[PDB]
Amino acid sequence: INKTIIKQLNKLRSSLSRGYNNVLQKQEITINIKPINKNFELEDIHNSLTLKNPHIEKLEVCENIYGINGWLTFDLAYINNHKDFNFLLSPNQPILLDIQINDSFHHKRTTRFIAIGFNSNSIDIHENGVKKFKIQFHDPLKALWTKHKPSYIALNKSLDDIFKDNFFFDSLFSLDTNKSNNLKIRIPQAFISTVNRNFYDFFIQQLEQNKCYLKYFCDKKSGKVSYHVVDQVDNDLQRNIVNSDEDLKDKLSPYDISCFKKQILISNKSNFYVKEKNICPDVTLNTQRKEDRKISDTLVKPFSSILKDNLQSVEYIQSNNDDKQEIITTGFEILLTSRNTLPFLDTEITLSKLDNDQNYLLGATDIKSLYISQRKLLFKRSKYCSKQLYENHDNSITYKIKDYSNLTPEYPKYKSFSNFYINGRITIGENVNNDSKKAYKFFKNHKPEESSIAEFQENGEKGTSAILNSKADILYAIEIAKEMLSDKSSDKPIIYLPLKVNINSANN
Amino acid sequence: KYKSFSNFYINGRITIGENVNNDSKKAYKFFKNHKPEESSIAEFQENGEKGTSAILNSKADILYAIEIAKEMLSDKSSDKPIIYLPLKVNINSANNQFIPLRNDDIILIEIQSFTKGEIIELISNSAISTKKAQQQLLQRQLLG
Amino acid sequence: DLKDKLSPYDISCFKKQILISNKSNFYVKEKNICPDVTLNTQRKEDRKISDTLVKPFSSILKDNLQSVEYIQSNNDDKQEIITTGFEILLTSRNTL
Amino acid sequence: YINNHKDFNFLLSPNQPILLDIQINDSFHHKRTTRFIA
Repeated sequence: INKTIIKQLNKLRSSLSRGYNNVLQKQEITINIKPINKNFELEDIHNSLTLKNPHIEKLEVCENIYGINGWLTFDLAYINNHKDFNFLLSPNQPILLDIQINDSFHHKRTTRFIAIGFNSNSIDIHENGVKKFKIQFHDPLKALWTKHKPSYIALNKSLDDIFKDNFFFDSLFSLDTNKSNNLKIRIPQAFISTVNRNFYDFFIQQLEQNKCYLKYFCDKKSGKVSYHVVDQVDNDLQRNIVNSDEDLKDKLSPYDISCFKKQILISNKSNFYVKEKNICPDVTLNTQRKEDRKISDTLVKPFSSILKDNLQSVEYIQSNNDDKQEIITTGFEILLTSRNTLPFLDTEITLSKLDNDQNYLLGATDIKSLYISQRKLLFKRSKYCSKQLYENHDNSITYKIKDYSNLTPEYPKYKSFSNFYINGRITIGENVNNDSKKAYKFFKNHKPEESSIAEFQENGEKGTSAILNSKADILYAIEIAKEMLSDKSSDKPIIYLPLKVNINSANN
Repeated sequence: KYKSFSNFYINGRITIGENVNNDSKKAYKFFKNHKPEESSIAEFQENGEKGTSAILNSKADILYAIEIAKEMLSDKSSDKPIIYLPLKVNINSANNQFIPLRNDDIILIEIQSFTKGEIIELISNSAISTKKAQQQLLQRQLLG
Repeated sequence: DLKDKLSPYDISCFKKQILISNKSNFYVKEKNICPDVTLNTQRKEDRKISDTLVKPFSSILKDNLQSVEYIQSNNDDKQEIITTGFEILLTSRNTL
Repeated sequence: YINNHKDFNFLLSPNQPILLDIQINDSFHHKRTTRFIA
């Protein structure tokens, strides 16, 4: 020559108890484990824990473009030895995890992982001479910066100097900030505040608003984690993200038919958006107040008589403009469950293209080249190999596909920070006189320069002696409690700040 | 189940009439009953207060007149946007002082609930200098 | 029959002998900060652990601010740095 | 199955409003009805 073929995958998946998988010649999974010391370097015990023909029950690996999260369950035996003592009987010990995978089919395909797990207040070991273990996964820059919460003030520092002066990890990996140059623009004042949140979540948030990219990457030969922060996707990424294996074909070969399970959609391009009319309720702005927001895209119809208003907080400050955003529409998402790592296709998350020659997907007839944006790896040790190795593996892989034309960065959930309070003086000069003991002086342009209350005073105000909207760009000088800086403070802490005139006042 | 809403901020003027005079440029006037009608600070003044010149509990049902940024209405606005609002007298004051809110000042207004507006801060002045603060040091009121 | 000391009749009554966390050797520094103009002492001081023989990390800080209101700023809410303990779960089929 | 315009434009796009008219008969010696519009 359809239940003869439809039930055939069931007894195939029932024979996954003991693994009966075509066309895998051999699949082994390796885990190295190292300790990480007091000062973030490496030690020895093959001089480690290393893994083989598995003790492992079940490991779970997902990938974003930036992160790796999941679980690990393996076995050891038995009590008692120093090789197993000091690692997993103490929390907060950082642990490198080096995972390599070969897949022999007439060729081999590799995937390699470097991840850090450590944790407070939770270690998990189950028993009944046989011991279980559990370990969570994080990519290295996350898990180290997760348990790190400082808050201080910086002056005249570009952003990449802030990250390179909080990063103390050189026997582990590096981060490469030499291509962005949005982050190398110097800001006159800087307010780090990990009040109730994570510095890693601070690290994403200001990286979010500049609208940059992150990429996680490992050398397969040999392991070096190296991030990248790029404003675009260029040739200078793809000089580095060429996959270091071969038989690297594209275009969805007809050997994929033997390896799928489910071909699942999430949303697609619509033709119906909701209007989003901006509103800035502001007496004394002599323009339109209602204007529309702007879509990135066209050929999409609006609805009728349904609005999404977008107000703004109107404080005493001279009201600025305009936080130019878009109206974020949908994309094109395909989940693909398959039983093996696919033959003849590049299942490595590059920021490249993958052509669409055919229509065996749900897909769309219009859409050209695509790319990959996730993985999942539920691995299960087979039931048979969990008997003799208990007396003396399965695979399931998904993928996230998006449109290459709809390429955008991806960011995880985090916390927007919370405010906090600071008390401070006002001074003007330093060697201040005595008949000039208590005067007042206003400063121009983030510099100690005598400004005026003139000169700003927009065209309804030239002039009586009356300020409307209590204008910004007039600065005070404020001494701080000095201990909110770095220890390398070759500075005098003076934060310039704008003015509420209406503190010691009336309107009179 | 649903969501109880959250507050938000609105900035607005004060006017009294429309074709306002020039010796009547900056005065103050209080309005009665959700209508443009000259009220008094008398007449409300419950029975412990008739009378010295002292308001306890800063009574409601005394209304200001406040122009809004006009674009917070429908497109069918055959109206002039003037939300009447109650009074904090204690803004430009002490317990000694009495400076009522004149016209043509710009004012923070929360909307604390459905049909509860209040007045918090002031965003304007009428007396500053325009010189470099090495030649003048002005400290003053203005009056009437 | 109130004995102690884990008699050898317990072997007939266990199912699983499960750990939760233990004493580490690695704590995170927690440097106190009171941002206060006109306190003429140190503003940064460390917090104090209850215990010793535990190594710190390096170049990782947990700041601990304080709300600074108009009040004469007091001191110091003398707390500790709460470490881990030693936890054993013991599933058994009878009262031991 | 794949592919036809009757199934194309409905369920391959979000934010398309969709009326759902559900009717139920229940024959027992009589019938009882319930009807839904959603």
